[PDB]
Amino acid sequence: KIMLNTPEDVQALVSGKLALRYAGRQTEALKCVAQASKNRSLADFEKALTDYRAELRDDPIISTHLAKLYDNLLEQNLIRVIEPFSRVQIEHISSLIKLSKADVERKLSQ
Amino acid sequence: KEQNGDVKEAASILQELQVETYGSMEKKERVEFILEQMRLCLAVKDYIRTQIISKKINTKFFQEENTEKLKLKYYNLMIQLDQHEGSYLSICKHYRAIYDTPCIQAESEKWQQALKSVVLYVILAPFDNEQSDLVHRISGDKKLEEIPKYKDLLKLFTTMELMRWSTLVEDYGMELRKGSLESPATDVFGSTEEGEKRWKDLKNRVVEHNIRIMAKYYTRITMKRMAQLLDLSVDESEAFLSNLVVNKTIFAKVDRLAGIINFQRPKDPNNLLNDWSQKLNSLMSLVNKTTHLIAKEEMIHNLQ
Repeated sequence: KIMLNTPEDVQALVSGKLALRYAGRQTEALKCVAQASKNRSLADFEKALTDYRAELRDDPIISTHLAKLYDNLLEQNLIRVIEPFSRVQIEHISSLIKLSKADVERKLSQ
Repeated sequence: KEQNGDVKEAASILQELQVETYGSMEKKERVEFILEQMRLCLAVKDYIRTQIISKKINTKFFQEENTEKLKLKYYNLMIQLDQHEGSYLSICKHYRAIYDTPCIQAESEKWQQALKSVVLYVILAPFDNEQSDLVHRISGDKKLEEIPKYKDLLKLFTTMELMRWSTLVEDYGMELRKGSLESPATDVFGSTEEGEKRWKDLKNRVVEHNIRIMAKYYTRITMKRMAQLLDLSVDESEAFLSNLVVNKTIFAKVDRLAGIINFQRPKDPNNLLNDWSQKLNSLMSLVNKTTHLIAKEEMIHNLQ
């Protein structure tokens, strides 16, 4: 349901009292995933990949789907900030996202 | 229950109101009972309940078969909370309808409220179409030129010379000071934050609008120089560019090397663009060359 990009229903299904007794350390990571998605934030999603990789290390094969969600929000970032810019500094435009130019250069050039 | 302090029954009365407004035909009592919708809603302050109710409020109502003389006071009581809960476009269609409020009542205080708010909605008119034609809906009033802010309307009209807003500082300041006309400027600054949002949004709106005016011209005012003439930082000019990328600056040229921008100089297809320029230039030279040729050839006939 977050792969169809509705974090409000994620808030709704952590808001219903039936499945809320089954909340735990698993779904807090999902609340940070949905939180970074509803923020449209990228480094915060990397913090969800940082603190919760100890429940995202036991994450299934759908980690690739989560990574494609991350990279797709990265794609929307790239087609957001580059799109007005004919020619721009790489650190002026990565200073927005405060990330290194290495992986960004690899994904862009890819 | 209003003086009881118990506004828990607001959901009860407004939930029963939907039932008590559908299923019958009431012209008179329905307008009297529609004030209950926003009556307790100031105590409730619920945006989603306002979304439930101007929606079911103004569904079918224009003017006729409905007087209490005090209709228009309730019209003022309708979309004021939609300016509270919405932002700026909500009064664009609202204060454009208070022009008959002088026609109904004494016009002396309509200078102060009606002819004050007669300019703000076309300030907040969107830049695409409604700004262009809706300024003629206020143009033509002889009471328009009697306003001192008429010249501020004309400064917002078109072809804006990049002007200093410190000149607007004394205009808005004495526009707060004088009670001769447009007295609710202190009501514009009525809420602690809202008038500040109108003000930063106002300076913002004109400082984007004039960029859209000089953006018509290809004359290249070279925005690093412009940020120096504006006496403002280039970082909030990057914020201005964040308002431009959502304001669709998407056809433009920026520089990694310089900071000078270009709003033109596309890829320029010669089968499209220089095609088009060569077409209308050549053809207009030919046929404009054609007309006064034979016309002056008829003018020399009369000298004989």
